[PDB]
Amino acid sequence: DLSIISKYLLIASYICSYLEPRYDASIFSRKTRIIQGRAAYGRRKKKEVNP
Amino acid sequence: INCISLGEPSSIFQKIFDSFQDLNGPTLQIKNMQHLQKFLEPYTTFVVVLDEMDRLLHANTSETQSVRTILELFLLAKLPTVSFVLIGMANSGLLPQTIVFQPYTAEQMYEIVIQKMSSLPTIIFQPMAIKFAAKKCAGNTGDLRKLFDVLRGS
Amino acid sequence: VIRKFTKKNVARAKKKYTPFSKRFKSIAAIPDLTSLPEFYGNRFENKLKTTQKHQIVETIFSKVKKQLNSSLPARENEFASIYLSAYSAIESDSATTIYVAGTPGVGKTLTVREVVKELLSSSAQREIPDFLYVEINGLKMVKPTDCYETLWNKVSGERLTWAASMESLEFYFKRVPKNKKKTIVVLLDELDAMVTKSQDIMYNFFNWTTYENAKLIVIAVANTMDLPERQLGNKITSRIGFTRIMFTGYTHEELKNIIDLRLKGLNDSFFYVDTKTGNAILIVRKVRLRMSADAIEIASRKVASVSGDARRALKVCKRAAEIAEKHYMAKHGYGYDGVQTVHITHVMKALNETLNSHVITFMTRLSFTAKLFIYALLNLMKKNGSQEQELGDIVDEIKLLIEVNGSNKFVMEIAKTLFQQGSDNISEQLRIISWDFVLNQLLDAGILFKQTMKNDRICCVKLNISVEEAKRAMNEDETLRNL
Amino acid sequence: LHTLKLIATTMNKNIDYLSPKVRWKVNVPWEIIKEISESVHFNISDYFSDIH
Amino acid sequence: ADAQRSHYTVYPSLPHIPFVKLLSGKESEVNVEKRWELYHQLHSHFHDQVDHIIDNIEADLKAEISDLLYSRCFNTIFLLGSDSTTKIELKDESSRYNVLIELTPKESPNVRMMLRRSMYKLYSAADAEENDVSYDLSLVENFKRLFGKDLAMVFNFKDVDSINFNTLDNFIILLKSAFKYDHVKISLIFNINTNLSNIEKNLRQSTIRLLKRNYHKLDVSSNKGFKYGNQIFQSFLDTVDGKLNLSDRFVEFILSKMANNTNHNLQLLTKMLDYSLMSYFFQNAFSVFIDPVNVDFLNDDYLKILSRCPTFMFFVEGLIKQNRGLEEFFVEFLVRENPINGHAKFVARFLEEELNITNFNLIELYHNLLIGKLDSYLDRWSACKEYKDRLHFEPIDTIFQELFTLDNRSGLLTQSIFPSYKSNIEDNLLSWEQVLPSLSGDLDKIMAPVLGQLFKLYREANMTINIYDFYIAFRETLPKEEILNFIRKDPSNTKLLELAETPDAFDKVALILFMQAIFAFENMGLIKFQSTKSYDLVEKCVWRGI
DNA sequence: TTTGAAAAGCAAGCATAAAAGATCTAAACATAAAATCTGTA
DNA sequence: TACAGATTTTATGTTTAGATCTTTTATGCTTGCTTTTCAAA
Ligand SMILES: Nc1ncnc2c1ncn2[C@@H]1O[C@H](COP(=O)(O)OP(=O)(O)OP(=O)(O)O)[C@@H](O)[C@H]1O
Ligand SMILES: [Mg+2]
Repeated sequence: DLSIISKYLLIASYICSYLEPRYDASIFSRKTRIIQGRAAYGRRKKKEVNP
Repeated sequence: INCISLGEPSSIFQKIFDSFQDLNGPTLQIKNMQHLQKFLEPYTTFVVVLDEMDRLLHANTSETQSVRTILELFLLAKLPTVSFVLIGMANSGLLPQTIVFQPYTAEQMYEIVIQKMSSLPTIIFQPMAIKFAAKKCAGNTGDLRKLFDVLRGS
Repeated sequence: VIRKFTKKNVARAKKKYTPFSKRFKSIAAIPDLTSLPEFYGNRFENKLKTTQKHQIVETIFSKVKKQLNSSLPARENEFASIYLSAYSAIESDSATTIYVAGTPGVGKTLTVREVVKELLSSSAQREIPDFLYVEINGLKMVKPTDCYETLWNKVSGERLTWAASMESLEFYFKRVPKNKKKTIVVLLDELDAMVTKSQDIMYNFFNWTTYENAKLIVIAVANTMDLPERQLGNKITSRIGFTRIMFTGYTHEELKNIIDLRLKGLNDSFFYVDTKTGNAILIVRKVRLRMSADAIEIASRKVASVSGDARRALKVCKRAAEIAEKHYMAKHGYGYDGVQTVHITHVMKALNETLNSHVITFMTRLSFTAKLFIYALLNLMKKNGSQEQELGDIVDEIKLLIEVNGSNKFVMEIAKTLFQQGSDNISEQLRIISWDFVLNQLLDAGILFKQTMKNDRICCVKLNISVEEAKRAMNEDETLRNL
Repeated sequence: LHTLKLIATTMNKNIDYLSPKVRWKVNVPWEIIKEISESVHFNISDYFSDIH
Repeated sequence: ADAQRSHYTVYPSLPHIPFVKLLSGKESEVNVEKRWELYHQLHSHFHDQVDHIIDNIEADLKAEISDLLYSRCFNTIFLLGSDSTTKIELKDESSRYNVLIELTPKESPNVRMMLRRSMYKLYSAADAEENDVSYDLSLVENFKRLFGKDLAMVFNFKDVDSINFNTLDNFIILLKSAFKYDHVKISLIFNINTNLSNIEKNLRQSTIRLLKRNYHKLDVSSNKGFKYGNQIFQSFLDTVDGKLNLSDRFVEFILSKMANNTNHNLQLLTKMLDYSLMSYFFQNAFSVFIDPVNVDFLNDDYLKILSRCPTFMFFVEGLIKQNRGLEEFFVEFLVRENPINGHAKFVARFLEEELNITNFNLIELYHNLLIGKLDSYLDRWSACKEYKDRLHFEPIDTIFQELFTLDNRSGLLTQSIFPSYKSNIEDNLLSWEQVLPSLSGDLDKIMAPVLGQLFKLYREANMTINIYDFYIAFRETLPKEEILNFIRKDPSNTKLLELAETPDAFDKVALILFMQAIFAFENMGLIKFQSTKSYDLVEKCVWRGI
């Protein structure tokens, strides 16, 4: 019977625990750049073991 | 009053009361600041000399509770409607006045020795021996007890 | 009421709480304490007594052993200094501290007790005023504050708790005038044992000697000359003083004189020995007893090299006499109910058993499994040099040593015993037979150290003994040195 | 969420919540967060499909 | 000084209602007094009903717990969604003694303390009803010898989602040993706040198999089936019926806030209802006309304010398309019932009793009746198809009904009860001219407050900031000559003039103003120093709008 | 439509922060026998 | 003065809150190398 904010906070905490923070801009960034800027390239190689 | 020769540092107020009240009268039971402050209010000057005031700190606890008794005594020797004058001697806007006692020099030690043995009929030391003992015992941070044991051992 | 816990074995003494400062109304109300029937010392012995139904046979060496027991030829300058300081401070009614330090058994307590005995003899001749002698041993106290309970009980005869006793002693030493007092001589033996964290006891005992009305002599016996500099504060070091008396360990000539003084009347003397029983009488055969001057000299030189400790020299001579008496009683068959000499051989055998090490001959008499464990442990220390080896690595290396020297005769006879206990119905085992037994045996012997870990494989094990004596014990074995 | 121990911290007792040194971690297994994400129609398995 | 103490008590020397004068201060004080008295009648008539509802909540919870509790294994009850604030009382039945043992995670650091506290509670209760003992399970063994009665222990584990589950598992396995004593029966109550599946995976499988032999689930959240919040909302409807009306924005805000709280949204609902009533009786000068006795106290200010009503605006615009009379019109047209509350109560009692539709929330029903979509709310059940024409209602947009309304448009409810705290701090830091008025006059216009300038340079910098470079960037915006003119404008202070005479004065002033603001930012939590003994770089901890 | 090149990502190495917990002590909480105060008889 | 009762003193046990120090493991910076998308030809 958890709240919607509590559920989305748990989902975001699971993502923050099990995803490296260097790549977050390559998943979540969606804004229009008035200023010239290069988004993240994203991860190159897959992991071998499920984190 | 010597603070080390008490049982607990919290009883010193009571000790001051057992140093002042007449034995024929009612002996009250005293805990803290307030009962001593109420007792000295109808009075006459009270001189207390407290030797070793630093061992009034609690060696345990922390900075908040080790300086409980000393701050309480400094506040109780500073407020009006009492006549409580407090002298404390430890070893090396209401803060106390400070005189630092200085370590004795060779000439001071010499003068102390001849003043002490001036009660004697003769002096069985050569004065050069006392001067040499004083200059070796003084140095830096000297104690007159060391000079006394050097002369006694001589 | 229902308690949260119970204290059902509380044993509380009958000790009062009121200190001596409330015993009289004023300072002038204090009477002369010397003319009081409880001050200054004004039942269990018979329970250890019985009736003797036999006649103990004392052989000729029994008097030598009795005279060599611990129950002043080499301490003249120390005696004179302590006695002169105490005599001067007693006769002039002053308070002082005398400091004495030294290694064990160098005659500290004996010299101080002799000084006190001579001062009591001089006070019995009305040459110095009377004093009370109190002996406080800090190792004989249960709690360190009990010295406060002891000294005050020796002074007043009362029994107070320790804080009230401390206030009572403070008031007594500071406020009671000298005309109503007696001098007190206090021996503070084992002074390091009364050192606590707050050091209040040390400060109080050495600060009472600085009071003008105290009439207190504190003789503090210590173990090191630098105890106030190492463990005490500047305040207590200032009060103890600069003059300190060092008791040096005895040279071999003074140990020689001590042993000759214990045997002045026995050595080179004749005894009437009854050959029926063995009982000897000091002036039936006339037998002369002799202990060699070379034997006493070599024991004294050895002891003076080690410590200069008179207890050790007396014990070495007593052990030599015991060895000779055991051989004599064995060869004559006497029981307990022309020249008898205790020789340098007995002295050397007494000196050798204290210097012999049992660790090597303990390890050479172990089973093959324990020796195999130690050998594999030394092999792992040779392989990686870590000095701590995991037990699983020891298991694997024992298994490797079994399967590598498999063509050896003893190993190919031992393998079935080691892994199946000689039985076909027993499966091949991951540990050898008696693995836990020899591991725990080496841990109880102190040969091994084991960390507190719950995983048996990664738990580390260390040699506690020296490595080369373990290697010597391993090369003593026939099987292990060939593989 | 910290009270229920669904999230946790490096320190367990006498916690300085406002300390920058204190860091936070999730304290639920993957099946619990899977059922939670299925209760709100969030595609959490799409976030881990491309990384291993 | 009192500013340097940890705490101090002040008994201040002294030499009648918190309501102020409305109508630009031309309201009378007697209208203020009856505003206060009308607010207190409405508040009391609401909270008596709320108190009765809360007592009913605990009463039926006690009844359901006792029914599930008394009608060689544990009797296990899982109270799902429980805040562990229910007072469980056991029966008084002869020849057997019933003990309630309450255990908290603070009272449970290990199994030994759990058993010792439970056995102390057992012995204390058994001694209190009608020789010391050891506080272990043998007292359970020897209970019939020591007290002559059989034993029923009920263990109430408060806040199970905070306890160490290894300790709780070992304590349950320890309590399993009492099953062989023939006079002992044990009930366990677990107050679960997350889910049963979470506590399933935190326990051993043999412990689960032991608990599975006799167990029941009892779900009591704050809004289990919406039945208890509907009573609070209906009592609020009855206390303002014919007197005030609810906007759809206010009901929408209420539903949104109750969606964001799980365990304590009943008290939250009462909190926003009372704060809205407070805001009306503090704001509206027309609330005295809530009482129909006070209508003769009209003034020109009242008629001037009530003329600016959009519903009255549309009414008079329709009249022109097609004071005394205005006074009589205002008197006559506030009498009517506004039957939305009676129709909502009728629909609620029709759905609850007749159709046995019980999983409905009255608040969204009232929202749909407010926006005219009661059919669009009712057609989600497929059971009132034959009664859609029966329960049809359309609201009547009466005129000057917004002078008596509870409506959320200013964001006063958002600012007071659920503020955007961090966003308000960042907005006040970044845009300080919405804080400080725009009235040493030359410096106050040409140079910003130091905290705001520091936040402006903070926002446009990287994650890691070199504070020397940061201090140079702060120094380039400050005016030098105006600062030196401002620092010399105090001729009584000569040390200020002496420091202003030095050629390195502006760098020192900039460093002082920079260091004060840097420590303010560190205390607020914005910046974090990297190392303890370096103090050369900072990390931003805070970004605006996130 | 290319270009190319500067930003982004990988990876070994290494100093260093920090998590975990072993060990310990202060403080709150708790009990208790002997002594000492206290109000009456 | 004697005395029963209440309180204090001295003395120790029980439990929780927190500090310090060590050891092992995460992590952040350095530096060199490879891939990649974005602002001009
Ligand atoms: N000069 C001596 N003459 C004869 N016997 C001596 C002499 N010195 C020591 N002893 C013997 O050795 C024993 C140990 O001496 P004592 O008790 O004085 O030693 P100590 O220095 O106090 O040692 P510890 O520090 O171990 O207490 C004495 O009881 C005595 O039997
Ligand atoms: Mg001795």
